[PDB]
Amino acid sequence: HINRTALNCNDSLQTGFITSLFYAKNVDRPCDVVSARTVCGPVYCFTPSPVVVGTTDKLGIPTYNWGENETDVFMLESLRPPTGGWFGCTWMNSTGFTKTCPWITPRCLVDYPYRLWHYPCTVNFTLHKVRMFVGGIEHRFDAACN
Amino acid sequence: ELVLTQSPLSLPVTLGQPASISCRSTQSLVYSDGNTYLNWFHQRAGQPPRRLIYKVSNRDSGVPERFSGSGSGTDFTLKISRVEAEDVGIYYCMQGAHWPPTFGGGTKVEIVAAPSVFIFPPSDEQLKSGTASVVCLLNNFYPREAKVQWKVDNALQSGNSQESVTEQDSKDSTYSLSSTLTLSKADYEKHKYACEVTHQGLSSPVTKS
Amino acid sequence: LTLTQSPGTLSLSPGKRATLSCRASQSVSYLAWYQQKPGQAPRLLIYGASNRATGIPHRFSGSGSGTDFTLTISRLEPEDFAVYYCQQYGSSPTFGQGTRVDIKRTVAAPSVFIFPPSDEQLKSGTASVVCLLNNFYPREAKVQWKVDGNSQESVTEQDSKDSTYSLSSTLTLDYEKHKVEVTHQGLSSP
Amino acid sequence: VTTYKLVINGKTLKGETTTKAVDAETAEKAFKQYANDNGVDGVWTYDDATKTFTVTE
Amino acid sequence: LLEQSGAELKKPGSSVKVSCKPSDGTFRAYTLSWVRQAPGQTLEWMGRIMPTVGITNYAQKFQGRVTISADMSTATAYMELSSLRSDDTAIYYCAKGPYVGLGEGFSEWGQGTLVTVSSASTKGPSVFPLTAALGCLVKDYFPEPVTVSGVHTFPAVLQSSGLYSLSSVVTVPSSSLGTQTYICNVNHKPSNTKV
Amino acid sequence: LEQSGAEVKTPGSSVRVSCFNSYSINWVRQAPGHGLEWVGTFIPMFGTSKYAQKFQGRVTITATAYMDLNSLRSDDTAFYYCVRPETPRYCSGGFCYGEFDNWGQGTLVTVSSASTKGPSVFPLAPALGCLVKDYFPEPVTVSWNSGALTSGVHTFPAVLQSSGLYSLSSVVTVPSSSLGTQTYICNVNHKPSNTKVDKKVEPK
Ligand SMILES: *[C@@H]1O[C@H](CO)[C@@H](O[C@@H]2O[C@H](CO)[C@@H](O)[C@H](O)[C@H]2NC(C)=O)[C@H](O)[C@H]1NC(C)=O
Ligand SMILES: *[C@@H]1O[C@H](CO)[C@@H](O)[C@H](O)[C@H]1NC(C)=O
Ligand SMILES: *[C@@H]1O[C@H](CO)[C@@H](O)[C@H](O)[C@H]1NC(C)=O
Repeated sequence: HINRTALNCNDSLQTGFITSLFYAKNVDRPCDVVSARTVCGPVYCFTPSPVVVGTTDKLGIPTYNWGENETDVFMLESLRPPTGGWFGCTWMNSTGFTKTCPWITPRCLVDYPYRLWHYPCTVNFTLHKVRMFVGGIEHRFDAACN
Repeated sequence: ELVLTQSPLSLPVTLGQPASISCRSTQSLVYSDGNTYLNWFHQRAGQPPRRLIYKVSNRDSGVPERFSGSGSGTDFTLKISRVEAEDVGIYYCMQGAHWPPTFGGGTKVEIVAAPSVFIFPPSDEQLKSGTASVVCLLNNFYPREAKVQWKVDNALQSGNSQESVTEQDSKDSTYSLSSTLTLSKADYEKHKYACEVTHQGLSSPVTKS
Repeated sequence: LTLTQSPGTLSLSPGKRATLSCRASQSVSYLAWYQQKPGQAPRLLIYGASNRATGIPHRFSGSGSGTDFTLTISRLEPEDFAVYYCQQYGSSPTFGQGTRVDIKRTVAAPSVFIFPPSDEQLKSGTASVVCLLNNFYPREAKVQWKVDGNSQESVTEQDSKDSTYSLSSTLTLDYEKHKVEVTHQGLSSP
Repeated sequence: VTTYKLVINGKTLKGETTTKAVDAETAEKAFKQYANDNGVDGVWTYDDATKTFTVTE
Repeated sequence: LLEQSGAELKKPGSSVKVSCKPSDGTFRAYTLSWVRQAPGQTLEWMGRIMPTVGITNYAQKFQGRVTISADMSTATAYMELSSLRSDDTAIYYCAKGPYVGLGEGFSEWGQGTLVTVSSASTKGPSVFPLTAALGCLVKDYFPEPVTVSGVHTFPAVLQSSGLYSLSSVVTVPSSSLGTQTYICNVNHKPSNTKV
Repeated sequence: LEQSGAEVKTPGSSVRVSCFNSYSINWVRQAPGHGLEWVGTFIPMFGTSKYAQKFQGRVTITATAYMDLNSLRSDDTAFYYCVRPETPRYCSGGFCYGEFDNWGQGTLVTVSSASTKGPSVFPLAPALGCLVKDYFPEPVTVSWNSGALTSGVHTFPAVLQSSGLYSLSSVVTVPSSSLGTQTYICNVNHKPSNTKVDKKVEPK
């Protein structure tokens, strides 16, 4: 399962951001198909619930090579829900920058295991249980607000 | 509040006459990024449905050009120009611009012939058991209006004569009917059988024995 | 892939500058430098050829790229006399040989002190003849002792009292009779 | 098994050593082998109290 | 194109699992929806699953008693329908929707799986045989369906004892009556008897 | 770091040695009198493990840390340090590679066929000395005249002979006139065999 995680990180800037991929160290555009050659770490999409999206090929068959080969990409295409898959996705590109294609309210943010990694300036955020109705169906997930 | 209504519910058109099916909604299907998500489907008898239109005006591959879609917002229309004997069954309209995806009520589309009457005696394997059943058959006839009469020793019979009609065949636009008379073993031996058949294409009641 | 460190032994007095070289047999910048005091575990000094590890004194500095890399110490301190290794972690982890740094001292000629086996040893069926080098400097010494593939060496560390070495070459053993050469800098004649 | 001691009273080599074996007869060959490899060929006694041998040249 | 599980008879209260296997043997970028059709009712959409990511979206009607699972390396999606009742007797289809979402419909459809909920016991079919024409009749079977192979297959008809019965004939020329031989191939999945 | 103590084993057997932020478990060995050899590397977060070529099919790194070495050889006799680095420099599927930061205290492994054996002491007749030979295993403490004489004492590091038995030399520099005036007795002590020897050296 975890073999579908893109691992192409490169700490050229000597910042040490790959540490957050392992442990919670003190940190202190339309959705299209992206190549796994640039992605570093898990790719999360928010439906609004947080979901990980693994590496696939150009057709959609699952690949388990950690995003090594140039053929491995990420299937990031969805309409706006309920009919669509997700509203957007976030991930870290291989040199340590956060990319987007989680913000419910300008004050809150959908919490997920790597929320502090993608958004470092969200540490001093209390947690709130949020019920959200997207087309009649409810979603009980945790959000990180002020 | 969102309800899909198809009209007309039954559309009879003779072979070669343009037809139109309307599927009106109560809410606008324009969605967020445009592209009104209205899709038309066609389900034959014994086969699952298959999509012919996936966005009102867009035609699916493997579908004859004789199909077209029109309308915007609430009103919608699936118009056929050259109706063939292939276009038979029920037509649906599904929506995917509002959760959950719902389908339309359905529109059954249907389009002179003479029947060839047959009759089969019950087998000895059935007479050896508890009861027996004689079968009357009309093969390939149009229209569906038909009448059968079971005469055991020239006397009419009822209460045990059940019939069955097949789907309008997409090959030649014909029907088929099978009658069945179930009687006990003793009630079958007490007589020495003919099913009377009437039709429009015929000139007189044809009967086999 | 193989790393080549030069020079082997580096004689330097406290306060002087040390410069090491890590020659790579192929292109790499992913190189690390480690020191290992005798008896202790290695300590990381420099990662990425340039960046200095946390808590490492400013004297330890490194540079280089490609095949040639250089470790430089500004001013040597008494706690800096140890063996130094360079390691490549860019592909398959491979280390270099030793680059020993010792306390410099005026040269001292070694001593012969040839030792024959004893009678208690001949009863066991084996024979061992020993050659003892005593209080010499520098460390560089190769033995072709002669006086007669099956020998070994053993050298002590630099003494804290006089900063001199000592070597003891022993031969395993084929014996004739009862009676009857070093290569060192200290003495002109071998 | 028992812990057998050994006392060496040679003219040049002196000391002690122990070993582990089943009996004093099986542990006797290991002592004669040890004393002979060091060059001590002497007279052997046996103390049955502390299970200890003694060799004197 | 997509395979599907066979027909089943489940007593009220139990659960039923229906498999759906794409012909490729592997999963691709598409949503695999589940649609059912009650007898004499319009198509009803139950749930959606993306086998690549594992997202499930159930309808509010079936929320709490339906479970659409997936099993990769096997390329077979399942549908756990618990707390069965009388109105759940229907044909169940698995449909392939686009990966981007729904709205654009379903490109491919499964063959269909007729699940029958009843408290009566399963009874196998009793078979009796019958230009010109040759017929082959099926009688006293429960539950539906029965597959028989210009050929005409007749729809079943309910009897008084609760059993079903259907017929199937075919018109053949009278020149090869004694030369050729005809055997009707009939299988009843709930009884699992090929005659 | 914290590691296991030194253990002596036989060829062909198996050893399991034991071993704060950390992203990988790196094992590095050092043969006595040699450079540094890199054994395998394991990552618990991902479950992957990359091993060396010569240690390909006989080493495993389970998850505290452990290192299993099967089918031992006489070459595996070395110190075994485990490294748990802190920050990784780059990942390239499915490993993350970086420098070696936090090293262990050390675990010495000795692989020999011979069992425990007492040392043989031979004199070095004149400087003089005592030759401690054919003993197993480490260590051995050599002292001269009950620790009286310490000036000029040279105790060379223990050498491992081809016969799996260690050998050690202990010499000392003394005046040439004290041959017939002073006594020299080298105290030898080998606790792995409860051996406490006092051998006297005599000139010629
Ligand atoms: C990761 O993202 C950063 C920022 O989006 C990329 O840096 C940009 O690279 C492009 C093309 O080289 C430049 O035009 C921009 O000016 C760069 N932006 C900044 C802020 O430096 C970086 O290249 C990405 N990493 C990879 C491997 O593609
Ligand atoms: C990381 O980037 C630097 C410069 O951007 C490059 O020299 C280095 O080779 C890269 N690392 C890898 C593993 O490609
Ligand atoms: C969060 O709190 C830390 C102190 O723990 C502070 O340094 C930092 O500035 C705070 N973040 C923001 C965005 O103010």
